[PDB]
Amino acid sequence: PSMSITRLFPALLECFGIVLCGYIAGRANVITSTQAKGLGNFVSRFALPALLFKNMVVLNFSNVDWSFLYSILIAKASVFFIVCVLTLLVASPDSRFSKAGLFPIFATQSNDFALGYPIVEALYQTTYPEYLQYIYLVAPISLMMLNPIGFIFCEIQKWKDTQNASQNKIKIVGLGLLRVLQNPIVFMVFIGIAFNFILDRKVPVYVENFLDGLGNSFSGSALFYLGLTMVGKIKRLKKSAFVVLILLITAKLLVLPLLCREMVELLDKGDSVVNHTSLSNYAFLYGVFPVAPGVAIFATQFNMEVEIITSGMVISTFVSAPIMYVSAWLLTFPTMDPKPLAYAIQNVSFDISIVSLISLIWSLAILLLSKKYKQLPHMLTTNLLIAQSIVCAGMMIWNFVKEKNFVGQILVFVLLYSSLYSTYLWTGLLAISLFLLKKRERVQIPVGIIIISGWGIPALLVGVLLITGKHNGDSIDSAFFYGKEQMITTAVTLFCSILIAGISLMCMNQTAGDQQLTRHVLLCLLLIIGLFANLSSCLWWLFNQEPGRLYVELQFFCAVFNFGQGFISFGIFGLDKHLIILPFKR
Ligand SMILES: CCCCCCCCCCCCCCCCCC(=O)O[C@H](COC(=O)CCCCCCCCCCCCCCC)COP(=O)(O)OCCN
Ligand SMILES: CC(C)CCC[C@@H](C)[C@H]1CC[C@H]2[C@@H]3CC=C4C[C@@H](O)CC[C@]4(C)[C@H]3CC[C@]12C
Ligand SMILES: CC(C)CCC[C@@H](C)[C@H]1CC[C@H]2[C@@H]3CC=C4C[C@@H](O)CC[C@]4(C)[C@H]3CC[C@]12C
Ligand SMILES: CC(C)CCC[C@@H](C)[C@H]1CC[C@H]2[C@@H]3CC=C4C[C@@H](O)CC[C@]4(C)[C@H]3CC[C@]12C
Ligand SMILES: CC(C)CCC[C@@H](C)[C@H]1CC[C@H]2[C@@H]3CC=C4C[C@@H](O)CC[C@]4(C)[C@H]3CC[C@]12C
Ligand SMILES: CC(C)CCC[C@@H](C)[C@H]1CC[C@H]2[C@@H]3CC=C4C[C@@H](O)CC[C@]4(C)[C@H]3CC[C@]12C
Ligand code: NA
Repeated sequence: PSMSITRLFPALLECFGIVLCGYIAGRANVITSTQAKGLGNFVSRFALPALLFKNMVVLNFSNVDWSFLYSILIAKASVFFIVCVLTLLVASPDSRFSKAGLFPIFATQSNDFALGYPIVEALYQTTYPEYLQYIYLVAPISLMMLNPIGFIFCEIQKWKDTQNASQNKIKIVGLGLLRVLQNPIVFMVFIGIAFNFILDRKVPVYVENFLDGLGNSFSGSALFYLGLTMVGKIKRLKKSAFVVLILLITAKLLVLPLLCREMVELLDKGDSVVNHTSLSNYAFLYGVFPVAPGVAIFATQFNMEVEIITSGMVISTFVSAPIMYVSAWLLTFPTMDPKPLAYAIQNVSFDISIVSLISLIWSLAILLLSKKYKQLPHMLTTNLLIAQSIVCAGMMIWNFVKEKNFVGQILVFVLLYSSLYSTYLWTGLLAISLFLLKKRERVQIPVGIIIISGWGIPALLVGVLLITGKHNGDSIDSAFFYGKEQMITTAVTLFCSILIAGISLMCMNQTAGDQQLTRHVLLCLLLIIGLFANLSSCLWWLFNQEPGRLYVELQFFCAVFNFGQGFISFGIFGLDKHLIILPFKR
């Protein structure tokens, strides 16, 4: 495999578990403000400098592959230059240099030590341990090369408020470099190389043990402090600020990873094709790291646009987790034999379901604690969320009995795909429900027969599939548990669902309690996109049975939607707890 992709998911939970635990502790006021700074300064003053000093003093510069460095640095520099120039050309002159300083830093600075290292470590503990030393020397070098340019830009903006015709050019440059030296990670690296020759790579045993204690305490503490500070940082920004965050996070998580792997392609000679492929994959994964929390600190120190910088830092942190997981799996696929590749899709489907079900259980708790499920549309959403819960629960059961006794397989397959067809069908039925409510008529909106049709019809389709279908116990994938008839049944279920959902949403436009039409319509539109992917996948297979082309990436994303849709309904209904039940639960 050369990546150890199976250990990625446990690492991501452990890393974002501490962040979530910190956020929960901060929200519940378990940790006071005075303890927050006590933990905050310890990480920045003791845990981090000890970690940085420990690695660089024993680092062997003789065996360092500097080719990977220049590829990452130029990729970072290219993103820095692109963002800086673009934000200079079309930003308002009053706050043009402040944006030109922090925004390129935002799109290039990454959380390599606190969060990047555990994912990099878990993937490359054994296959490529030399990849671990890169992250400790890529990050500080990047900070001393690009941040001075960004820091100088903020000094220009600061001195503009001071007026005085923007003089003291040497002072503006001087303060820019000075702030970089004052950064703990910059000078403690310089001390690391300093002691790398003075003390030599060998270090006293008692010193080494002391540095291990503080060093191993950084990642856990920094991640906990990360989520601790997230409390009350996301504000309802304007549309212009909302669009900018889309572009800035895209530059960090999409443009930067693509540039990092393309520069490695031509910088790195790659005598071994296998080693070249691993380096290119690692370069892609390094680019998709969240914005470092230290960028938000720079905004507060400079008193510039903290709100957009802090919100982007927090959002990019959570957004990167799906991107890190999905991208790392898709990079492995071109080097998978079709049979182990089948296990790869099942492995992704399994662990997406377990995180999705937790979101669905919370979403059901929010929706059923109140009397929302009494209401006409939210009753329809409740049925859809129950269907999604069984689909996620069915995949967990299916994973353990996919290669076991026949009687066990047939019960789980009925359980899994009767609910899966319901989620396809509930998308259309929910869209019909929105049409009736939007039409605003005296009609009684017969939810009684809707619920029967929502669950009964998928049961009939499964029953028809069983009496007319060919069993495959060898089939690892549940989509091919039956023959082409299952794809015909799946395509028919998807096909009819799209029209009834598509037409109903269209009729709402022609037509134009506490029912959220905008939230429900958004949910239906997002679900339909997943129906397009699944319908395309089924039609592609029927015309061409042979896989291997972009089908394999299409199959991966289809499996992501079928069991990840719960996350799509928790983003909408799970998150917005507000006070609809907060007094109720209190
Ligand atoms: C203010 C709103 C903030 C917007 C947030 C999003 C902004 C930028 C979006 C995402 C960054 C770009 C990367 C994701 C797009 C998909 C491409 C990608 O890199 O991920 C792929 C799919 O990964 C995913 O599953 C991504 C989806 C998961 C996260 C969703 C992204 C956007 C979510 C929006 C969040 C909104 C925040 C609300 C703010 C109030 C897999 O990568 P690959 O290119 O196939 O790798 C192999 C190439 N050799
Ligand atoms: C997404 C999957 C993995 C799990 C989702 C569950 C999350 C979103 C749930 C479960 C625990 C919840 C938290 C429990 C405790 C508190 C403290 C309270 O004073 C404010 C709400 C807050 C902060 C809740 C917010 C929502 C929460 C974080
Ligand atoms: C590479 C792609 C994906 C994105 C690149 C990022 C660049 C182009 C983005 C990210 C930050 C953005 C800037 C952020 C805020 C402002 C101020 C506003 O008054 C006008 C637009 C302006 C000036 C934006 C222009 C576009 C911008 C510079
Ligand atoms: C696809 C899976 C297996 C890989 C991603 C790992 C997990 C840890 C990811 C997937 C989606 C992520 C969630 C995305 C958004 C939020 C909202 C935020 O306010 C609380 C954390 C939370 C809930 C994230 C927690 C981490 C998360 C649950
Ligand atoms: C698991 C496979 C076999 C199919 C699922 C079984 C079906 C028949 C079950 C599971 C989900 C169930 C529904 C879940 C939610 C509701 C809404 C509630 O206000 C009345 C009961 C009702 C309408 C349930 C009726 C029975 C039901 C439709
Ligand atoms: C191959 C499968 C998906 C066949 C599709 C059957 C579904 C989409 C159809 C068949 C019968 C239809 C129902 C028949 C009549 C009504 C009454 C109307 O006032 C509300 C919608 C409702 C309740 C329809 C909803 C959609 C429905 C359930
Ligand atoms: Na940078």
